[PDB]
Amino acid sequence: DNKRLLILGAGRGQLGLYKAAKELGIHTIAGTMPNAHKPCLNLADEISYMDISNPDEVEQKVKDLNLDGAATCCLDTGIVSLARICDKENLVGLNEEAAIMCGDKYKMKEAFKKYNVNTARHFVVRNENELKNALENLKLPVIVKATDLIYIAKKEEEAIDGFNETMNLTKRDYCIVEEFIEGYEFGAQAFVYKNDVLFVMPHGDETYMSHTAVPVGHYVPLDVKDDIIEKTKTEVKKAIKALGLNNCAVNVDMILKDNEVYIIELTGRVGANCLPELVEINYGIEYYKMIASMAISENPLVFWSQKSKENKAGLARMIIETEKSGILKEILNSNAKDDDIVEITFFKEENDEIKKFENSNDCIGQIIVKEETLDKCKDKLDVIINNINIILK
Repeated sequence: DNKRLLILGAGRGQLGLYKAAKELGIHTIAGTMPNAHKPCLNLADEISYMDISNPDEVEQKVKDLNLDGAATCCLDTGIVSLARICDKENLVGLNEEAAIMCGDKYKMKEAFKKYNVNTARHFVVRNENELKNALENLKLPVIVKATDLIYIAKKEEEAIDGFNETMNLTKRDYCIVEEFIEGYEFGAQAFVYKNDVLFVMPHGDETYMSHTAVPVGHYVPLDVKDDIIEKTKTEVKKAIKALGLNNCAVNVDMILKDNEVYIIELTGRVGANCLPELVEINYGIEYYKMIASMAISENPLVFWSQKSKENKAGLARMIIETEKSGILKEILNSNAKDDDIVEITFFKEENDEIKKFENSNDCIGQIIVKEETLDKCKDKLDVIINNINIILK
């Protein structure tokens, strides 16, 4: 090809886009900080040292990089900086006003009321009278929270008790009273090109509770009625347009309550934790190639037109340790070669520390499988893990 793509970020979770760009014949430039993932840097042709979370620094550093496009994936760290790169170097991608709107819940929820997108509605209250005014356009239960540094409220007596406790602790003169939506949490992937949403793919979200709920697995297909699947397609398409997202892969956090779905979060980049790999399994496509080709002002539809007519099930899980800590000797994988095993990769090596799982950086590795159904995936996955031995010495 002979085309230059700057990829913002070079962590272990971003080597798929570096690999795809190489397979396409693209000259990659790793936009990163001194210490990053070595296999990404060994895939990258160039390295440009930059803080990708600083849109102003980034804008300066790209003028002399001779780029054809720019891309980010699996993280929000450099999502605004990408948007500015595209707005100033006139490269294909999301625009900065859309990236800001996604990033700011007040601005996002303002667009969703205007464009009538299902979401947990909120009011920026300043007094006991504004609380009750806000409560007439809000369904209970509600959360009372501060913006600078939560109080769940089932009934009115817990709401004032919450507002008074919040306003004394916060440094601001205001509070946020927001609808508390409790229900089935899930996500979705989407892709927008020239203002046409190619798809909306709902997906399951497996999690591990320690401090917060850590994402530890994803799967397709989501076990819901087809009416929930179509309701998700509807709200995501509405949200994409409410916020003005375009020429980007999209990652969404949904919630299902009483046969109605709501958008919690929406970002103009692909999701992490093997979600691009589950898009690839589910449609039988090359989705990092669609991302990379779009970035460099080429047509992603070349790859979308080779999709399968069937939807295979996929399951991706992080390998974690929950009742053991130590220094690693070796990881024993006694599993046989199988085309239904998409990936088995380990992140730790001899003399690395195995930390009793608390956050995402404590993952030992990851497994990806595909099969006719999710029950066959899960059974296949249980056999894999049971043939994975982590030795501490």
